[PDB]
Amino acid sequence: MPIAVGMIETRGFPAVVEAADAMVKAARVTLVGYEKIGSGRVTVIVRGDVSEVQASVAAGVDSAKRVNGGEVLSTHIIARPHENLEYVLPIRYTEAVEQFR
Amino acid sequence: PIAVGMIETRGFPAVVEAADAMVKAARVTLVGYEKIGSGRVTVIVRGDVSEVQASVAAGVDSAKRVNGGEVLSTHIIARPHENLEYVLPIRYTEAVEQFR
Amino acid sequence: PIAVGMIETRGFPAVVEAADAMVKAARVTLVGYEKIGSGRVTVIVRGDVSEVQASVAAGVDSAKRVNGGEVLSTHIIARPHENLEYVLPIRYTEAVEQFR
Amino acid sequence: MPIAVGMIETRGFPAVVEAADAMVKAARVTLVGYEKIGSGRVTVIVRGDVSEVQASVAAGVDSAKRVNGGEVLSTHIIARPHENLEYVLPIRYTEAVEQFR
Amino acid sequence: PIAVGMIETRGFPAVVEAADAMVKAARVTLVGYEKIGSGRVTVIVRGDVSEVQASVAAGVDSAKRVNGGEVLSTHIIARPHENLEYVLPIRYTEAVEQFR
Amino acid sequence: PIAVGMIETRGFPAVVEAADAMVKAARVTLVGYEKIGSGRVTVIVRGDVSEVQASVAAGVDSAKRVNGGEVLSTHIIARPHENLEYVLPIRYTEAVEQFR
Amino acid sequence: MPIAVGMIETRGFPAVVEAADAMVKAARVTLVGYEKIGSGRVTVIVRGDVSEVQASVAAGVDSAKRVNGGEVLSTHIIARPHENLEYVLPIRYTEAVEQFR
Amino acid sequence: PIAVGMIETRGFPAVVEAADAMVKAARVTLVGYEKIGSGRVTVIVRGDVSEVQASVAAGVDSAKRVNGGEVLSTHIIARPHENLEYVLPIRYTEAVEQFR
Amino acid sequence: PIAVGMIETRGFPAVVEAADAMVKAARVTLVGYEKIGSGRVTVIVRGDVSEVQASVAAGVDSAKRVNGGEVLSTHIIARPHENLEYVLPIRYTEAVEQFR
Amino acid sequence: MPIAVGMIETRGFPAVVEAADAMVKAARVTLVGYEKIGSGRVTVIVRGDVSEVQASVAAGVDSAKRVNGGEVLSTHIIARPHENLEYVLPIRYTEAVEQFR
Amino acid sequence: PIAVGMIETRGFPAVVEAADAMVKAARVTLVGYEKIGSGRVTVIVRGDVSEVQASVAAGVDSAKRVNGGEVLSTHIIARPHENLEYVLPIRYTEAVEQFR
Amino acid sequence: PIAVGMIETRGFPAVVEAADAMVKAARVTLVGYEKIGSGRVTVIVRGDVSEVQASVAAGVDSAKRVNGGEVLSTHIIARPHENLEYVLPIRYTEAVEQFR
Ligand SMILES: [Cl-]
Ligand SMILES: [Cl-]
Ligand SMILES: [Cl-]
Ligand SMILES: [Cl-]
Ligand SMILES: [Cl-]
Ligand SMILES: [Cl-]
Ligand SMILES: [Cl-]
Ligand SMILES: [Cl-]
Repeated sequence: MPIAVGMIETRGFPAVVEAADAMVKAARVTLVGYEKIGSGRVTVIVRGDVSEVQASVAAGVDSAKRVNGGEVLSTHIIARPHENLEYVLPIRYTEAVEQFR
Repeated sequence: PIAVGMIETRGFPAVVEAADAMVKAARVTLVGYEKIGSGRVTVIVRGDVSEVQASVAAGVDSAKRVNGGEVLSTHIIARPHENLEYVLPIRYTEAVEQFR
Repeated sequence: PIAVGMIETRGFPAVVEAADAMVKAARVTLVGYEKIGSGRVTVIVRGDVSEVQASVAAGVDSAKRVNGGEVLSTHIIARPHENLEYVLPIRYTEAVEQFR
Repeated sequence: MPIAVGMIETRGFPAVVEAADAMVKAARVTLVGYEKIGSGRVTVIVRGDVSEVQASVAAGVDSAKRVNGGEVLSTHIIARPHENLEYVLPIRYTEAVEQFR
Repeated sequence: PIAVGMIETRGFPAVVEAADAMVKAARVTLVGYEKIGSGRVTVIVRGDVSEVQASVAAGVDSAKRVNGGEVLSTHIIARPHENLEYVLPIRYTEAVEQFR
Repeated sequence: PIAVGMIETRGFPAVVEAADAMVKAARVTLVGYEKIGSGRVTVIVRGDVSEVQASVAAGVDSAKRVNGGEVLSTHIIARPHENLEYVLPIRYTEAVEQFR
Repeated sequence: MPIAVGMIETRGFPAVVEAADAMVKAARVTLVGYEKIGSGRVTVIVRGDVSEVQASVAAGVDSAKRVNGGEVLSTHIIARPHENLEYVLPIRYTEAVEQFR
Repeated sequence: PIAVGMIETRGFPAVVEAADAMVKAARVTLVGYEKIGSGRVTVIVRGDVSEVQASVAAGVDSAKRVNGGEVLSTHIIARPHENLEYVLPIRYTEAVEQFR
Repeated sequence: PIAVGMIETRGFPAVVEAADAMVKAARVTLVGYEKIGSGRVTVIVRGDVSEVQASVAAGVDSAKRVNGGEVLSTHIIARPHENLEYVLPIRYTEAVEQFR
Repeated sequence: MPIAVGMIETRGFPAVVEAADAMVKAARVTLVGYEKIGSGRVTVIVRGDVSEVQASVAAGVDSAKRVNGGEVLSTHIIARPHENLEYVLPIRYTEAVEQFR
Repeated sequence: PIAVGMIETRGFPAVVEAADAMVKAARVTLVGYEKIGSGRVTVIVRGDVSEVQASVAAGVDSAKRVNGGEVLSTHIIARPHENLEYVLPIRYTEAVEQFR
Repeated sequence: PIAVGMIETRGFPAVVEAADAMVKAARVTLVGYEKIGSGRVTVIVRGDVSEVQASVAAGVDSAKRVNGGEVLSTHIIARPHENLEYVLPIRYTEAVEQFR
């Protein structure tokens, strides 16, 4: 069975930490990633079963909006990401977080 | 349970004040400083939730009176999930273990 | 003749979708991910020119359908000059060479 | 005895260098730091007795404002900074400037 | 004397097309790629002043066929001072020596 | 007593012209090139105060003639405090010693 | 359940690669590590069930000794390594080899 | 007072055994691993002096029975001077704070 | 099934000759150069088992004729386990893909 | 008054740590440095008044010889080291150890 | 075709003298300096095979006027295989291109 | 004409003495400190050839008088070729340029 990727991007760092906490609390997913691209835009990346990933992104968005100064910019889930993406984009598991799989 | 508190400012002097005020107001440790572009910097403290509540409150109150810059966003997570510390820069460092 | 295709987005989730759509839509290899600041990110693919065309069209389409998605620029070069690969990040990496 | 911290943030590099120059010329403070948070915002940090830091920050803000294209964004002085700050924020002495103490 | 030619774009795909068009139009070597933020990216060529002149003209024209590209500034220096090679990223690299 | 001159531009081609104009206009050494985000880039020269004044004037003049050229700020310090050397990037490098 | 560690140290690189090859061919262990302490001494580290590690270390020492110029210096297996060791010594799984577990 | 204990071996497998045996024999934390050439590696533990005494003793006893290599040198400092930790690699790391 | 061949020498000139002798003698790609101290250096080739056997023989032969040349060890693995790629430096690099 | 440099070189690391502890305990000197040059040769470097440095090197040698497996290779004190040496050789103070001056 | 010439010494001063003597004797470029342990250091020149031959001979002779020097091995490859440039440190660097 | 002088020792305390003696005995600048493994370290000075001679003689003499001192090799090159400074660590650094 495949490993979905879910992503929440926020403007502001405290919002992105709450997004991540809410995601890993709401469903059986692993936080693998935190990406900065400039202009205040930060993305947290989780992996898991497609439906847990759905459950976690919904939770994260709800909670990140209730952060004081919290702004959500974009979200997306990919149920079955192409194998090529792991080797280029920072969406991959690390050994640090492998205990959470 | 070890809480995390965060104050994000516009500008560097405001964030240093946010940090100073946090650690003076309650028994919390300053563990981190994060830059995300657009002049946005966040200072991160850890400690018991009632102490983190007390310090974010003093940090905001003080950082807003800084000549220039602005408090942009703040948040307290009272019982953060294990997983967060292995990805996000909210973890203790050895340099600040002396302050627990 | 290895064509190059690029989709630039404002925002990261949308660039990751563009990448996924591009490699799913045709026989292209995703070789790159480039950040130039200001929320602007570009994913770069390599392959037969007709494949690159199909992939960049699918990628642009899917990326716009992302919640909060913004495509900023896109382009295909059918016959990139050899000098470009030693300066600009459009070259194959060893990690993705299994995907030719 | 307590070593205060003083900070002038400018939009633009030339003005931050002049702020730094005038700070160390105006009083007994060591320039310890130069901090880039991006988006054109640069901060210079001095350390010294609180009364000396106050005088130097005043000179720096005045001279920086007089730079061709000079722009001062924020300033702030902490008289008695908490010890914890130096191990996280770049407000600390470096060995290269210990000489100027 | 080796002239320097520069084209600064907003957006990455536009700078890659500018690069390609420069080296395809004239006997010039693309030596570098500089990011300075605000989405501003410059591609740098070296060669004869007349060849650099033709390459900059092709680059500026070709950049305007890119959807979402914009050329922000350009410049040629016919006889750059030697001091510049050592401070500014306008120098040949070994990776592109084969293109002289 | 070694002066320091700075021209800050918005855009890279224009900073490279400021640098060329400066070193050709008077007896100064270009020591540095500083990037601070938002397209803001500074070229830094060292020399005799009068040489540095001549060169900063020449530099501003020429940068303003770059297509898309923009000068944001300029300054000369005739006699910088020794402390500045060790914190700010205004120092000679070995690669440019050759040019004093 | 406990993941044993197995180590073969050789004098010479080609022999360490063959030790590694034969270890993972002889039993259900993951090669996790390659450690240079200098002076020609290189160690390869496998992880797995203690009975599998024993069989793989035996195969590796035999095949390495049969290398042209092969030289085995030391070997050792720890059945139940203390958890603290992985955070200091390079005996830990990496993400690139998690696949072979 | 926090003691430091050290066992130096010839060879890597012997040192890993030295480390394993130390942490199992008494309440000590493994903080470090040092390589100095000539096949010489040292494992460093911290803890109370009576616990460090107990663990260096078990570490030596076990590491010497390793097939190949040799225990080369050992030492316990019961109350090491502050200064040592800022120069020598005997200090706790954050990765091993969990083991105090 | 891609074999791996290794010649280890004592001395650098001799390892560079082993490498040349190997790539010229048969259809293999030189992928690596490994240093492990005490003057011990290995050159690593990849190819068909029979090509790699031809080339290792050629390499040893030639290295032994270098003035001061010394071959310390050699080995071929016809069908290396996939796990080895990810731990040991026997993998193709992008810079030598050109040569398969 | 000038800052002497004292040095103890040992074969083996536990000996070099004891050398350093004994030096800073015996006299008013600062440990600034630890240098590895290969072949098991490691040097600890202290700074202080010429006579405290003398007192500390004598203490360090005595103690390093009583280390189990302890071997001392070379020592030297320079009362008044040329200013050029700080900028090339690793004998200089660091900010970490400046609290001990 | 660019030949490669190597001289490996024990000791550093002997390798510096070998280097100097090579470039003074013949039309060759010193491109590199390789340390492999055991006090073994190799200096690498490139040029015409006949010029590399003369430089190696001068290097070996001049090395024997150095007190405490010893030449350990030497070798010339007249026509190195292209694959070698990309693995082994025998390639020109930009810093020495001016000496071709 | 900037001569180069080198003293190589087995052991570090002796190399530091050699350096100190060299710069005290004549008008030379200590520019380098080189490690090639195996306990071998070299200090490099630059200056007038007659100065370098005086300094290397004083350095060799003093280094031998160090408790446990061993000089391994020494050499002076009066007129080092220009190519050597871009490859070998014999060049002035900015940090020591105040000592010309
Ligand atoms: Cl913003
Ligand atoms: Cl704002
Ligand atoms: Cl944006
Ligand atoms: Cl701005
Ligand atoms: Cl050996
Ligand atoms: Cl032994
Ligand atoms: Cl030894
Ligand atoms: Cl030795």
